[PDB]
Amino acid sequence: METKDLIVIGGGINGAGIAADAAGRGLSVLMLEAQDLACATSSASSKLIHGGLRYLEHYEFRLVSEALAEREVLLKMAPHIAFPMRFRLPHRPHLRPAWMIRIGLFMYDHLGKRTSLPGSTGLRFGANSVLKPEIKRGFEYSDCWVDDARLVLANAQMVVRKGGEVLTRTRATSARRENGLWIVEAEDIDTGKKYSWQARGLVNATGPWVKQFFDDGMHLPSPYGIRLIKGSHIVVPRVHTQKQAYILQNEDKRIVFVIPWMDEFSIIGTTDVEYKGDPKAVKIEESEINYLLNVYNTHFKKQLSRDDIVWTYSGVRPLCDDESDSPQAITRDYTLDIHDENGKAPLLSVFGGKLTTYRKLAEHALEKLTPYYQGIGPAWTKESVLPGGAIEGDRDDYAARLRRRYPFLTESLARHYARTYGSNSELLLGNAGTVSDLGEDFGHEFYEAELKYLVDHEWVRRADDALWRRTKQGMWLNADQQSRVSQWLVEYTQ
Ligand SMILES: Cc1cc2nc3c(=O)[nH]c(=O)nc-3n(C[C@H](O)[C@H](O)[C@H](O)COP(=O)(O)OP(=O)(O)OC[C@H]3O[C@@H](n4cnc5c(N)ncnc54)[C@H](O)[C@@H]3O)c2cc1C
Ligand SMILES: CCCCCCCCO[C@@H]1O[C@H](CO)[C@@H](O)[C@H](O)[C@H]1O
Ligand SMILES: CCCCCCCCO[C@@H]1O[C@H](CO)[C@@H](O)[C@H](O)[C@H]1O
Ligand SMILES: CCCCCCCCO[C@@H]1O[C@H](CO)[C@@H](O)[C@H](O)[C@H]1O
Ligand SMILES: CCCCCCCCO[C@@H]1O[C@H](CO)[C@@H](O)[C@H](O)[C@H]1O
Repeated sequence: METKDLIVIGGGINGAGIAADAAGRGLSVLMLEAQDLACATSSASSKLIHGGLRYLEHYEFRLVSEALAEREVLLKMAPHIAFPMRFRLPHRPHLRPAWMIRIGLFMYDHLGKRTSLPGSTGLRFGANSVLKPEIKRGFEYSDCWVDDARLVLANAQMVVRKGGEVLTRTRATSARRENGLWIVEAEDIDTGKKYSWQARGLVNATGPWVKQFFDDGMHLPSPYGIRLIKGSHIVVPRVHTQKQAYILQNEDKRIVFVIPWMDEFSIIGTTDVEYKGDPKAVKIEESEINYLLNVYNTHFKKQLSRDDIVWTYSGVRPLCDDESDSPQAITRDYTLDIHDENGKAPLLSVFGGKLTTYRKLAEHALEKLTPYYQGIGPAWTKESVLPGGAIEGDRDDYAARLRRRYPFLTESLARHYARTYGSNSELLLGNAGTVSDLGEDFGHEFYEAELKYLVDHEWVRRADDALWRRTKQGMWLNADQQSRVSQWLVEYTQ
């Protein structure tokens, strides 16, 4: 025994969130990830903890109000990686009447009741603004930004903290009920090593693959269809010097964001394109680029071309199929299904689920698995503080406090460590007292001490994990700098 209480198949936001919650209730948990943590949908989002302004249009109050209330919970759980942001909504009366926005903003302000985040206002835009001169009016309100891939990583760490196990580069190949228990089989994608475990409960949190795991892994009927709806984002040198995001109303009624990113760039996204095929192959396409630049170039005076684009990414939303014609009208609320046999071996499956709502998703999932467990602790995550999150304050004021005790750190490296690692920065820096104590410089102040730490404590196995998920250093390192990181990782992980 050898028998885990719970096995979670899935290492994106919904699987890590269920595993964490369960590990902190005393269940012995094993989370399996086929490749890396956040390697799919959860590292491809617009990176927003939002209530979901556009969803009020479709009367989605369960969701918008749940999500609104969650912004402030997440903002206390993970202040290294999440923070407040203001969004400016340019006014276009031919699409939505000023009187309507005004009603929407009120509901946004009061559906979740918020003890910290500011509140909405009107705006006039002059001849000197970033917007084309015909646009003269708007609105401003609040929502939050999170480092998505990192948030998944904070939940993986929380699982290990509470005695859970997290395997990556390990793909579950089947699950079958046998004599009251699950037999789960998995296979290490590199070495071909086989594994086999028994469990009392199973979570299918594989996201875009949820129904495929029923079909191919379990030979069971799925309770819901899934619609894959691709969205892509483009990244450009920052379009302006302001700190606010803009939310733009497009002619098709879908809103597109222009979000400041890393003090240096702007992300523009996203799109809604029905998708068929391997979710691992999703890539942005020509019309998506032309679409995103069009909505941007029709609103802002500084025009962008295709040539300005420095990076793009793309993922598929796994949305619970409510059968709507238009991909943009499909619900973003999640659905959980649970089912047992002879009152044993429950299977919880997750369909849909924003990053915003994951903790509450996870709490609902444990509500449903409780009957199967003892003995089982109560809910507890609303109170906690994710690993890295214990900064006795502000991130700009942990970055100062960090450089005060490690004053060999430049202000840019302190800012990075604080905004990435938070209170884990001391575990990374260990006993270093000079810059040369940090080891090989891999480029852009990404030192061997960081890389070693990522492997030892953040499940890094390949360069992309480190450079695109655990950090966004891949934005600055050249091709030969990146193969060196992979060379070192080969040397170290031997
Ligand atoms: C374009 C876009 C923009 C978005 N913007 C936002 C937004 O800003 N705010 C917000 O809150 N949400 C946003 N989202 C929604 C959000 O990203 C997703 O809802 C969410 O991340 C779903 O995560 P998941 O865990 O359910 O799936 P994912 O986990 O991210 O993917 C499933 C995981 O399961 C693994 N897996 C699959 N099969 C197996 C197996 N056999 N064995 C082991 N592992 C397996 C995969 O490797 C993968 O890691 C956006 C989504 C899209 C794509
Ligand atoms: C009873 C429910 C009232 C529905 C009114 C919804 C108006 C919300 O207002 C607007 O909605 C649009 C898309 O939803 C977007 O342009 C904006 O994000 C939002 O301000
Ligand atoms: C040549 C005459 C054109 C006048 C058309 C007036 C209607 C334009 O549209 C209006 O724009 C205003 C922004 O200032 C807002 O008061 C309203 O929300 C909107 O209805
Ligand atoms: C949040 C409470 C709801 C308030 C009712 C909305 C009234 C706004 O009404 C709108 O205001 C604009 C500027 O004053 C005008 O340009 C529009 O013509 C007008 O219809
Ligand atoms: C389909 C959208 C129409 C909704 C039915 C409500 C009628 C809209 O009527 C509007 O009411 C506003 C106050 O709320 C006024 O300020 C506007 O000038 C008026 O046109």
